[PDB]
Amino acid sequence: MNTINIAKNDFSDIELAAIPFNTLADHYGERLAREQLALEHESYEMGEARFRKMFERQLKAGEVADNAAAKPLITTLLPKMIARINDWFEEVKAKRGKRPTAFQFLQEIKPEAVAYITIKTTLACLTSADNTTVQAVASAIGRAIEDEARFGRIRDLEAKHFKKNVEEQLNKRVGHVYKKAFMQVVEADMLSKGLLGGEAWSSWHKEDSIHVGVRCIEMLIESTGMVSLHRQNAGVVGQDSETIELAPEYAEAIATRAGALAGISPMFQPCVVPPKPWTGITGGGYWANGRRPLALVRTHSKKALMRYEDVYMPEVYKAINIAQNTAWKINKKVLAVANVITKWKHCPVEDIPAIEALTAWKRAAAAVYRKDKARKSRRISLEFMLEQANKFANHKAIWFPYNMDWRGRVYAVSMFNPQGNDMTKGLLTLAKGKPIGKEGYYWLKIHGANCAGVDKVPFPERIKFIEENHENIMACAKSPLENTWWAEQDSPFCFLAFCFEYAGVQHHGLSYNCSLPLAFDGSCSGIQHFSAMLRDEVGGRAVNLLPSETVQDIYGIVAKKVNEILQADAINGTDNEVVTVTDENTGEISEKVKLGTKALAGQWLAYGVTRSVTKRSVMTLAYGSKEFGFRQQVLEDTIQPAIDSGKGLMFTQPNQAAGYMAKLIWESVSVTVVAAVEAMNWLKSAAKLLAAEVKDKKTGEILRKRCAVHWVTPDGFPVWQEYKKPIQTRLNLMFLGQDSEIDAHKQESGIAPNFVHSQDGSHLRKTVVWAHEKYGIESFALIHDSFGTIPADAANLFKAVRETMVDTYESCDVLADFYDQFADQLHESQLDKMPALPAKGNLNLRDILESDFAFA
DNA sequence: GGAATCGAATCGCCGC
RNA sequence: GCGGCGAU
DNA sequence: TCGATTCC
Ligand SMILES: [Mg+2]
Repeated sequence: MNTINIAKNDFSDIELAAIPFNTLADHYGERLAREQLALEHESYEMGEARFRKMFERQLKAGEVADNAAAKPLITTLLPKMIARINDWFEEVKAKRGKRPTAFQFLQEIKPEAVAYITIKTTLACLTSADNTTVQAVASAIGRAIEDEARFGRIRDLEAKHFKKNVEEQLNKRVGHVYKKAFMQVVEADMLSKGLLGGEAWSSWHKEDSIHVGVRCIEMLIESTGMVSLHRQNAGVVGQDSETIELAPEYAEAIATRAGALAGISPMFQPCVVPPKPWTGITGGGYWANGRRPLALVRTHSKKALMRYEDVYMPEVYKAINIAQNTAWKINKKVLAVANVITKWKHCPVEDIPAIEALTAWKRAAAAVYRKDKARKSRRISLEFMLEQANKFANHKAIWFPYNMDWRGRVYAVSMFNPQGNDMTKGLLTLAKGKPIGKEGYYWLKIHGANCAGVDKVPFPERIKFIEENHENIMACAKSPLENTWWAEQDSPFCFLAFCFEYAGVQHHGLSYNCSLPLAFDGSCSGIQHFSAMLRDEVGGRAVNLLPSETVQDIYGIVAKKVNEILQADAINGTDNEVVTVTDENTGEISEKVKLGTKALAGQWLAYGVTRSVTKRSVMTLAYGSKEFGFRQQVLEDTIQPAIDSGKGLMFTQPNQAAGYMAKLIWESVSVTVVAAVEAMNWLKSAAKLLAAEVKDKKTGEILRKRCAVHWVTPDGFPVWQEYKKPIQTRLNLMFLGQDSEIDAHKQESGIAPNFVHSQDGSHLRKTVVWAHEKYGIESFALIHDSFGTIPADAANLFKAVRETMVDTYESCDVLADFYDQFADQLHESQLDKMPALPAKGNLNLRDILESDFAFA
C-alpha cells in the first residue's frame, strides 16, 4: 500500500555529490556536467516511476506476491507453513471421531502448494477488493485449492506424458480465466478418451470451499509471524466476525524491498558527453555514483564478476573505450519522415499498397491471438524509440556506454542504442564525418544495395543496382512521403538514410561531408569462425571466407545438395511400406503406411525446395540444432504454412515429410560445413566430461567434483561457463511457480555457441583496436558481427576486419589452447574418453584478405 | 546393472 | 519461470 | 528418433 519514495536523498546525491562532478567537469566543463548528471538523475526518476506503475498494476490485479519485493519473506515463510500444515494434519488424525469439515479437501494437494495458495489469494483479495470478510477470503483459498486439486490431476498422475503436449498451449493462454477454460476443455477431452481413470470431478459445494479456507488462516497464525488473529464484536452473534489480520509489520518489510528495488531499476538513456572510460570492473560508462553501478561484464552472480577484478586485459579495455568514444547524432531527416508516418501506421512499413480441418482452424485461431500480442508488443517500443530519438535530436553529439555479456560480446548500455532494429538503426548516424570521396561514394552505394536486399550479387552488380535506380533514390530523397519505394526495401529507414546521403553527393559532389555508418556483416559468423579454426576450404567458401566467383549462399548450397538427393531418391530408394504401430496412450495397435523415400522425394519435388526450406536449419546449427531440431523447423516453417495456404496436397503425412527433410538437410549441412560440425562435437565432449561428478560405484566417493568450463579469448578476455541448477521448484497449474550444482546438460548445450560467440567478440574487439591504431578510424557501429564506420574510413574498416581474423587464427590455435586449459582438470578415467583435436584442412587464411564477401 | 525417462546460443525491452 | 517483441 | 543420464 505505502511505498517509500526513495528519491529524496539518494537520487539527490548524483547531482550534488562532489567527486562525480569533479572528474567529469575536469574533462568536459561544468555545463555539460550539469546536463549529464541531470540526465542520469532523470534516468533513475523514470525507472522508479517504472516500478511504481508496475507495483500499482500488480496491486490492482492482486498480483502482489510474484514481485521480487514480496519474495524474500515468502521464501522464509513456507518452511514454517509446511510444518503447521502437517501439524494440523497430525492433530486430528490421532483424535478419534469425525474429521473437521475441511480435513479431506486439504489432503489431495501437495502440502507445499496449499501453503502458497492461501498466501497469494489473501493478498490478492485485500489489495484489490478492500474487504476483510472471511466469506470472500476463505473462499479465495477454497476455490483455488479446488482449481489446483482438480486440474493438477492432469499434470500429476494420468497424463504426465500427455501434459507435456498440452503444457505449451496452456502457457500460451493468458489470465486465470483463459487458462481455466483451456484446462476445462482438456479434461473433458481426456474423459472422452477415458484417460484420467474415468472419474469426473465432483465439484465441492459452496459451503465446502469456505470451510477449506478458514483452515488456512489458522495454520498461518501458528506457523509464521505473518498475520496475528483479531476477533471483532465477540459475544454478538449478529456482529461476530474476524479480520484478515494482515500484519502491518510485514507490509513494512515489503516496502523496504519495494523502495530499495525501485532505486535499482533505471531507464538507461544515452550520454551527452563521452562516457566515462573503463579503468576497472565497475563505476564507468555513466559518470555518477549511482545505486546501480555499471558492470563491465554482465554476470548472473557477483562471484562471477569478481574473477574479472584482477585479470590483465589491456586490449579488452582499449576496445570497449574506443567503442564508447564514437560520437553519434540523430539523423534529423530520417526522424522527420518517422515523425510523420508512425502517426498513421502502427508499423510504418507494414502494409504498403502495392501491385484435420479443425487443427488448421485452431492454428489460424492462434495466429490472430499471437499477432494481437505482436501488434501491441511492437508498437510500445516504437513509441519509446521515437521519444528517445526526438529527445536528443537537437544535440550536436550523443554517446553510448558499452559493456559485455559473460562471453565477451559488446553491448551498448542505453535502451535507445545503435543495436536496435531498422528504425532505430536508421534514426542514428555518426557525428564526426569526413569528405566522402570516390571510395566513400562507392562504399555508400554498396551500403545502399544491402539496405534494399541486394546482397547476393557481386559489388559491380550491387553498384549497378544503385545506378539504374538513380531517379528512384533522388525522388525518394526529395520527398519521402510522395514515394513509398524506400519503405518497400528490406531495411527501409536505413535505406532512406542512404537515400539522403546519396542525394547529398549528387548535389555537393565528392567533397560532401558524410557521416553515415556503413555496416559490414559477416555471413554466418560462427560457421565462419569454426571454418577458420580448422581451416575448412569447403566450409569456409560456403560462408565467403574465400574469394569466390560470386556471393555464396549457404542456405542455397544446402538446398542444392538436398535437391540432389531428392532427385536421386525419386529414381531409387525405398518404396512405401505398411507398419504396425501403437499409440502408447490408447494402447490400440493399428497398421499405418510408412512412406518410402521415393514417395517422400516426389512430394518435396512437387512442392519445390529453395533456400527458404533450409534457411533456419543452417542458421540454428551454431546454436546446437541437429537432425531432430530441423524436423520441427521444417514442419513449422515450410510444411504447415503450405497446408494452410492451399498447398501441402503433396504432404499427405506431414510428420513423415518433416523428418525426411530433416534427414536430408542434416546430411547436407554436416557435409558442407565439416569443420563446424566437428568443432561443436569436440566442445560438447569437453563440457560433458568436465561437468560429471565421476565416482566409483562401490566406494561411493566422488573422485573428481563437478567442474566448470573456462577459456581465454585470444584478445585476453577470460570466460567462465558455469550453468547452475536449483534443487527444488514448485509448479502450480493456475498460479505461478515458486545451494546449487552444475547444470550439466546446459553446460553441454551451451559450450559451442558460447565459445564461438566469445570468439566473434574477440574478433570484434581486435578489429576496433586495429582500425583505430593502424588507421585513423574514430567512429564505430558494432552489431556483434557487424562493423560500421563513416564512408571515408569504410575501405579501411573493410581492410582491418579481414586483417584481425587472419592474424588471430594464424597466431592462436584457440581449440588447442582450450584443451590446455581443461586438460589438467580431468579425471583419469575420462582422459581416454576425450576425443582428439579435429584435423586442419587445406584452407589458407591469407585468402580472407582478398575475400570480397566475407565482410568480416 | 537397467529399464524409465529426459533432452534435443546470448542479449535486451514488454507483459503475466 | 512463462507469454510476446526485437538484436546477432 | 538417438544417446545419455537418472534414479533404483
Ligand atoms: Mg537479407
